[PDB]
Amino acid sequence: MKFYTISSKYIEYLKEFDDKVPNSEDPTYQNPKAFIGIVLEIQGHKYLAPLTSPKKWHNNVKESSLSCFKLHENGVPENQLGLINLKFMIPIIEAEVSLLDLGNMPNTPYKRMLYKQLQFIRANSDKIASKSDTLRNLVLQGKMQGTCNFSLLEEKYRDFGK
RNA sequence: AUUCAGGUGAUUUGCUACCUUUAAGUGCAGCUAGAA
Repeated sequence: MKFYTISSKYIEYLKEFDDKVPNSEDPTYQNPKAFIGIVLEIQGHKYLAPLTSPKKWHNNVKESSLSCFKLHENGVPENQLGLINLKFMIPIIEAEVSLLDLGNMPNTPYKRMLYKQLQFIRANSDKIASKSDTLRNLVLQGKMQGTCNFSLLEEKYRDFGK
């Protein structure tokens, strides 16, 4: 798994079908909204899932929740690092997506945080792929709401631009 | 941005574990000190 960004035009396109697809453009954003890399690959679809910085309501989400994978520094549980917002993962196409360039990124606190996350994610990368698969299944069966319409997105995301 | 999926313990507060391939109750607190 790796960090990605997603072209604004592609986010805009999907937003047309499901208004829950994560926002890309925002003036509060210091860095681009970062997505986490191939969280689930099934039936030809590859999903990326948006990372999100900590909010107040995060304390209430259970570790067992299918909607989020809470992130923290390896072996320092009190160093919370936001969460992978699985409920808003989206299918992608290689063309409209590009890896963060960690190689050439100047050393900033942000880059340092990126690496604390990368390690925790890599370490728990089976759990994360397993939550995703289950979350998708429940949504497709109608048992869960509040998420991206996977069934719909999976039907339209390959058209673009026609 | 998008402000908590449902379920598993002859019992179960909180968190955690577990299971959603129709399967699943572990751990630490909590309360407890009962009698074959």
